[PDB]
Amino acid sequence: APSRNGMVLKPHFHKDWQRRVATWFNQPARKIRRRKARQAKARRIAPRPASGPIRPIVRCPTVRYHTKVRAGRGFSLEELRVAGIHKKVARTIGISVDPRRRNKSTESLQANVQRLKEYRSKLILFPRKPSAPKKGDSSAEELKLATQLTGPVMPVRNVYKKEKARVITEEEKNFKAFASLRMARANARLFGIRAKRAKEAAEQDVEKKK
Amino acid sequence: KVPPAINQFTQALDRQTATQLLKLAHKYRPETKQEKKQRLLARAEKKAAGKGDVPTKRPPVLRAGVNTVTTLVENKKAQLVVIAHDVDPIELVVFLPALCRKMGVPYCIIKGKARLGRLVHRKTCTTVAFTQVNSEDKGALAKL
Amino acid sequence: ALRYPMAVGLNKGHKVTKNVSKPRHSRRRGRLTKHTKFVRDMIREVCGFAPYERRAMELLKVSKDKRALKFIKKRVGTHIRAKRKREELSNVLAAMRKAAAK
Amino acid sequence: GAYKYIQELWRKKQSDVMRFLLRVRCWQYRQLSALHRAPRPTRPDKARRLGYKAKQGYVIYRIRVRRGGRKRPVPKGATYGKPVHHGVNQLKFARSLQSVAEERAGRHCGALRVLNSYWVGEDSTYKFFEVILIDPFHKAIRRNPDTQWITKPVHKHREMRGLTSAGRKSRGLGKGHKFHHTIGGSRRAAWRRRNTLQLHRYR
RNA sequence: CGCGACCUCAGAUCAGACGUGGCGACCCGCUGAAUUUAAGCAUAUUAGUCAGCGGAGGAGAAGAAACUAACCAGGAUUCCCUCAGUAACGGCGAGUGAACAGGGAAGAGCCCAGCGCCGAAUCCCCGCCCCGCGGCGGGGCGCGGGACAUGUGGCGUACGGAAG
RNA sequence: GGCCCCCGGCGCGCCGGGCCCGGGUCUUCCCGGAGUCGGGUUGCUUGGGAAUGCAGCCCAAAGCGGGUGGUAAACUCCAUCU
Ligand SMILES: [Mg+2]
Ligand SMILES: [Mg+2]
Ligand SMILES: [Mg+2]
Ligand SMILES: [Mg+2]
Ligand SMILES: [Mg+2]
Ligand SMILES: [Mg+2]
Ligand SMILES: [Mg+2]
Ligand SMILES: [Mg+2]
Ligand SMILES: [Mg+2]
Ligand SMILES: [Mg+2]
Ligand SMILES: [Mg+2]
Ligand SMILES: [Mg+2]
Ligand SMILES: [Mg+2]
Ligand SMILES: [Mg+2]
Repeated sequence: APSRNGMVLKPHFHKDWQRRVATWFNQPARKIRRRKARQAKARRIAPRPASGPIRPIVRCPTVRYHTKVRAGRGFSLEELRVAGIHKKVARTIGISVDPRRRNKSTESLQANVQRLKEYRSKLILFPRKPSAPKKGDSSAEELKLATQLTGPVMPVRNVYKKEKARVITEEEKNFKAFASLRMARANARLFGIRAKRAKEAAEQDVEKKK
Repeated sequence: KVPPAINQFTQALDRQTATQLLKLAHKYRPETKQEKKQRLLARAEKKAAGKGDVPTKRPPVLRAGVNTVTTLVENKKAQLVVIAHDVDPIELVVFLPALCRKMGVPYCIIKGKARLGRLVHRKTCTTVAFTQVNSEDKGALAKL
Repeated sequence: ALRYPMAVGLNKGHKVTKNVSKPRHSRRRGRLTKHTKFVRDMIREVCGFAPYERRAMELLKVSKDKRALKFIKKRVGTHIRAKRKREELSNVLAAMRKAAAK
Repeated sequence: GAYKYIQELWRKKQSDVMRFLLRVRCWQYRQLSALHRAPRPTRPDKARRLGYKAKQGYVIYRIRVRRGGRKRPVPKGATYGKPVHHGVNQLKFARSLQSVAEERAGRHCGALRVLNSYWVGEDSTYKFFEVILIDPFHKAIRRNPDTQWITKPVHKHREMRGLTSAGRKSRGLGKGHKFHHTIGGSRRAAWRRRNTLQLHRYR
């Protein structure tokens, strides 16, 4: 029964909830098991980066997040094609590929090829047979320069282009920001109906004289 | 009422014509496993000493199988197509008379898929196709 | 300035240079090839037409095109699919008309 | 290229040639037993499209199932309860008849593995399906990679766990907004996740 | 008026294999209530839950888009946090109720059929010899059987592929 | 910390055999899963609301096609997947 002022509450406890209760007493144990697996995996791929393949620079989809940029699943085939990397060799040298990702614009395309060229320059390649160095690398830059990399490879970072203060011109002062937004909304709203009314008026115009 | 696409396989070759056709077709049977081994060993012996590659004019042979024959008909490479009359799943060959007529290659229907199988050393063959033929049998093939 | 990029309007959106490229090969799906067209024409003259397709051709022969479309849409199910089917059935009627003319 | 023609031919089930063949075959299958081994696939193109290969270890079983809905099996139609559950007729089984035919083939041949099945004909009272089975212990199957997966213990009785193509269609699986019921692998997997109270150590 | 080929069937204590039954906490496929709440009660709720049937494994299921989106776009599955007790459903009453984006754990991709080309290139079984035994394989031989053109294998699969 | 016994996976030289050409450019060709999709109706299911999914029955495809684009429908453009 309600009692004086209060919030109308709707608990979702009508469905025998006590049979399905997930306690978290194994959370500290789960963290230990995950840490041990991470350390074992890092030891297994001894000089390769512990986090794994390099990931591409990727902008977040919706209008809430498109100002941010993050790491994607893998590099697109268009990026690899212009970076000059075979799509089947890339996964061998630690480059994640995403065959189903497209490149709508060129800026995101060129942003990711500089990422691939930077990674390819920083990559130390070991020969398959250490006694027979065919085309991988010199022994000098892999004797001591080889070191397992901790953290994401070339972590994706949001950058801001700082603008220096400038003198406001008269054109900027006379710009009507609210009026432009109100008119732009109206123009998009009435664009279809304005064309139809012009079309109907054109039909009456081409036969008005008879 | 049997539709003509299925009823057409009741019109088979007469016994006399089917005898001349199979007697000619006996001259172009695919080589067996044993005589392929003998031919391959001879090529190995000849390549060792001393002729070399020696293609030696891969002879004309009877092409068999509905998928093989269909492509030959579509490419107008078959000179004569022989279709068995008793293919039990009768969908493998119902298009072949119409396809052969469209592509201009002469086709006949013969009694027995088992007789076609003996041509190719197997139990059963839907169709066999005549590609190019030896010169001494060009007169015989033309009459057929 | 005179005009600025806007989040609203007919030309809304952040301005990027569009990367033009060949379409993906999956987008090619559904295109009719010369060989597949040849096969389907072979099967059509081997098989014939479905009984509802023959009935719709009788309606098109007497030029009851609206009734033909009502019948096809009732059979096939949708307006878009019926319009495509009616054009094809009209095409085969016109094809056999000019075949019988000569 | 004959398989292309047979495929287009079977897409014309209402033609005179296909109507004749389907009627005669449906009569012949009606004369046989409900479960019956076929010497060869009736539709070789459809069989190999579904995974069948003409080699030792692949067998074909023709199954006949009864058509229609699922009558509630209660005595005298009395489903004692609220009127929303009074339904006896016009009820429908959750799994398709093709899935039922696969289950019946697999149960009889418990030593084989159901691969797929396809439609070969139907009557007013019967539907006929041909089920592809694999003998997992034949050496042709067992010595071949790309076929060794069916030989694993986890792949036994796929048709009874809804893992074949026909049985999968009733589970509501898929990607996107139409298939939110089965996020997590199944309806039960989604329901357990959505109905479990996560009581963290630090709340 | 018999003898053969094939097809479709049958028998065998035929040679060699395989399935059955148990457990069932977790998992998969079905079937599936009513108590209860609604201060009555019939839709609703309980609940796709209990009970019932089948099937597995050390995990299972899912899974590499006939996806999300509408952005300057993301990019298989599964799990956690959040979205969110929200959009929505509901005698719009009682009640019920997700998803996308975002941040993480983990991260891995592939194969056929089909279209084609390659002298069926392919596979199983049985005898003989040698190397081995430890889960029965390797090599060679057999004018040794069988499967298979009603289609085996190699190339190749939507990220295109093949041939010059 | 020591000693003893057993078992398993890591590099080198050798062993028995397999193991067969990769990329770029141009040209010429080739490209797809049907009683299935989809539609009507019925029953169940879903938050899915002029119908989310599943199933029975009837109808029953196409190939510049098909599916999706959370309000039924016609026309039109676009996006996205196959
Ligand atoms: Mg009730
Ligand atoms: Mg025995
Ligand atoms: Mg059991
Ligand atoms: Mg009450
Ligand atoms: Mg009370
Ligand atoms: Mg239970
Ligand atoms: Mg699994
Ligand atoms: Mg799976
Ligand atoms: Mg794919
Ligand atoms: Mg809140
Ligand atoms: Mg509920
Ligand atoms: Mg991580
Ligand atoms: Mg092949
Ligand atoms: Mg709308």
